[PDB]
Formats: sequence, C-alpha cells, structure tokens
Amino acid sequence: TACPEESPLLVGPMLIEFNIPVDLKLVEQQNPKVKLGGRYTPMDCISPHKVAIIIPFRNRQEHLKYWLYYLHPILQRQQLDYGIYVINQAGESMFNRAKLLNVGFKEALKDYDYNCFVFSDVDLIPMNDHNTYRCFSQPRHISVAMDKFGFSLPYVQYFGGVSALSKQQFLSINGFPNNYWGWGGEDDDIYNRLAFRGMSVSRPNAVIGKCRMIRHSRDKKNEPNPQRFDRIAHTKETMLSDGLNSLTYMVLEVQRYPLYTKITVDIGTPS
Amino acid sequence: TACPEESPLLVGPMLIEFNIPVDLKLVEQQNPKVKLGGRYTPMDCISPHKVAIIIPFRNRQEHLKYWLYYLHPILQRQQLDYGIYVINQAGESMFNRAKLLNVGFKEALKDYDYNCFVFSDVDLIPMNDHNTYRCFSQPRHISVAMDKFGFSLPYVQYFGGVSALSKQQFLSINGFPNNYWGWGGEDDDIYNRLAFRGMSVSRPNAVIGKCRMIRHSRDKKNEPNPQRFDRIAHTKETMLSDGLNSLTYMVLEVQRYPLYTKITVDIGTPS
Repeated sequence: TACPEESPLLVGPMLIEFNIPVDLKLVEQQNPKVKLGGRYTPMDCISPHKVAIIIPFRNRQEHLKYWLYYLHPILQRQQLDYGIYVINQAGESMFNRAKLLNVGFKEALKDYDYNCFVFSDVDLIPMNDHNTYRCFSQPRHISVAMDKFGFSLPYVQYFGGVSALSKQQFLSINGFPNNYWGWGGEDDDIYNRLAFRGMSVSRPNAVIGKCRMIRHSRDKKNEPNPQRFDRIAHTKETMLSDGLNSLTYMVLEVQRYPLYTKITVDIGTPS
Repeated sequence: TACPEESPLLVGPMLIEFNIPVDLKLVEQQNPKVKLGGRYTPMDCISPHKVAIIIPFRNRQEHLKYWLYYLHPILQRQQLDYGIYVINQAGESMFNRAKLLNVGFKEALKDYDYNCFVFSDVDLIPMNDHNTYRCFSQPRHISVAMDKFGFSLPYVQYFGGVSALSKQQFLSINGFPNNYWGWGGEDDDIYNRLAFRGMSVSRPNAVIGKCRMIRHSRDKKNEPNPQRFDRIAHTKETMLSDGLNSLTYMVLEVQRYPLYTKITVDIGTPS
C-alpha cells in the first residue's frame, strides 16, 4: 500500500476509434473491478488522488457509451480512486454547462471525500494514458491538443474541453459561473477567475495531451478555430457573486448505474 | 571611427531552420567578440545605436538557444552597441509579458546608457538582416511578416512580437501596462498608448520584414491570426497610472551568462 509516482500499467499512445458501436453491458463485463455508480479504488496501492469526474450531460447517451468504454480502463490504469458523475440537465431550455459542473462538485462531495475534480465534456477522449486525470500544483488543462483542432491549442488561455482542479483550487475561485447559459465564454471566464486568484494553467505537452473528439461517420473537417471571449472586466466584477455561493438547483433524481452515477437536476431558465 | 548609415556586413535574406539542435558553448565559440552578459560594441565604427534587447522569459530555455544562435551574429552585422536581457518571471502565477518588459527597461539602464530598446519574444527570428534591431523616428514594429501567419500582418494596428522604442518614446507612453496578467490585449494597449501620445508606427516592408517562429519537430501548420482586443477607452483611462510610474517588483537574482544577462524577478500577483 502507497501508490507510485507514475503508474506501471501505463500503455502510452493508444488507438481511439468510434466506428465500432458499443454495449455498456460489455464495458461492465470488461471492467469488473468497477463498483456501483462508476466507483473504483486501487486494490493494491493507496492512491492520493480521490478524483470525481464530472460530465455535463443532456441527450448524449451515445457519446457517454464511447466515453465510458475508453475512460474506465484508462483511469484504473492511472491508479485513481475515482467516481463518475453524469449531471443531466432536466429541461429543454438553454444548456448551462458551467452550472451543471458546479452541481457535480456539490453532489459528488455528498458521496466521498474527493479532493480532486475533473470536468470533462462527454465527447472527448485522451489518446495517451500519460495524460493523467488527476489534479496538479496549478489548475490542469487536459484536453490540450484535440483532433478537431488540428491537434493545436486554439490560444494559450483556452481552458475548454477537459480540465482538473483540486477542491482547494475550485473553492478558491468560487466555483464556476452559473450565468453563462450557452451563450459561450464560461470557459474563458473560468480562466479569468484563475488569473485573478493568482493561479496559472498547468498542461501536459502537446504529444501526450492529444485527444479525440467523438465524431462517428467519417468526419475529418477541422472545426473553425474558436475565438476568445473578452469579458475580463465582467469576471473581476461578478466572480465573487456568481458561483458556488450563489448556486441553486433541485435534484430531480439520482440513479446509481453500474458504470456511473446519473443526477438529473432542474437548474432553471435564464433571465 | 563614426559608423555608417547602412552596414557593409549585411547579408540580406537568410536561411532560418530549427531542425539542428544547438549548444550555447558553440554560440559562444562562434561569437567571440561578445563580452560577458551578452554585450557587444563595434570595434571599428562608432555606433549611435545603444540598444538593449529585452526578452520576456519563463521556461523557454530551448527557444533562447535558437534565438541567441541566430540573433547575436545578426546584431553585430548591423553594427549595434547592444546587450541582451532575458527577464525571467519567478512566480507560478499568470505570465505577465508587458510587465517583465518594463522591468527589463529599468534594469538594463542600471548597466548602460542605452537609448534604444527592442522588445522581442524568444520565439521570433528575423529572416533578413536589413530589418535592423534599432530605433527609428517613430516606434518600430519589426516582426512584420511572420511565417506562421502566412507572412502577412494580422492587422495594421498589430504591434506584437518584436518592436523597438527609443528611451524617449518609451518614457513618453509611461512604458507598458503592468496589469495585463495573461489575458492578452497588452500589445493592443501599447499600440493605443502610442496613438494617444501623437506617435505612429513605423515598419520595414513585407519582404525585408519577414520572420520565422521557432517551431521544431514539424508543426508546419499555419497559425491562427492573433486576436485584436478592444481597449481603446481603457487605455485612455489607465495609461498614466499603469506603467513605469506604477512599476513594482523584486529582483531575485542577476546572472551574467556569457551570451546574455538573466534577471529573475518576482513581479507579484493580480488585483
């Protein structure tokens, strides 16, 4: 007992494809050590990383299937004491990614003394298990080089896709904004919060930080290079009042599926 | 003694590549006339250009190596009485480019009566030595046509990458902003400052002003045009109070390497 710096099981570069539809009954089968609700704890070593992976969700059951298929194996290989949480937005009104992420943080803590949080879109898979889904000395940007972006960071302050913050780092910035409702920029806002609290972004190199975007059918088109939203005055101004401390929502239901926990919640409408 | 208008040693178009790793011991060897700390003064003619080259720096030792390897010989070929300063951000908070540049200006003057300042990123190399690293009648934008931007200027008000200002011109604008803690637009702010102080931008032409960006391995893919942030009103507002006259920092260490001067500084956190 006492986990090693790096993990022995690391396979490094991996093959990621989406032409092979999958069955969750299968992933369950292939990932036996994974207890109810998507929980897994190393049975040999003692991991210092209690990670809760939060996934903003809404009508992406297919993406979720591929996501679970790839990540569960990877995560156990990284020797992580982790849990999976799918925060499902109940309405049919604007999607609110950031807010669902805040909800995950709060809900997950009701289950375990997690000290680390990975916020991941369902449609992203890491192509190299050296890209550890854990927290670092500074906030982590994991999805650094994405196939949909020519494997190139859109700009240095891009903090979208997959990231990780320790409980401390997360609290430090008052969580994430709840007021971006799918208008875009919340991830730029979150980056602003980090700078204001004197933190910076820790990243893996562009080689191991390569990631695939779940897009079956033959899609090779390179998604338009995203721009940065300039709302720096706005973050400094609203940061302390929009976030964890202003977070309100109703848990409509909680389902402990074999491979993950699914929390359906009502988070409101915008105004 | 008494230098000439255009240097005789000018080679013109040059070949710039980064597939051949370099050793600084070699650059020392190949640039013998370069005194401690990266200082060089023409031994024949008398140069009117006392130029301090300032480089914002942090964990880019490799780029520095290529930068030194190409620039040192180009500078001497331009017959500049110059010195190299790498300003190293000691923190682990958001990188503050412009602030480090201000520190360079102040620290370099403690060494020599420089009357000209070139501010350059480590990762840029000029592809034609007719693009003199000196000051002009108006502020100079040197890196005019960069390979990764398809050798075209991103926009007429782009003033990023490599530029030069006389002490007077720099002083005139109260140096550079110190408050842009990584969210960008600082170079747009600087351009604004110049407009406000009755100056305009001077540029070498597209051809002689071509530059390469240090990108080894094979990141041959064309880069996204740099984003222009609107800060006009903000600059009018804050220019006089944010800059040289508000500059605070602690010099943690000064190292006189053979090919350059390295000053590690603590420049604080954001607020």
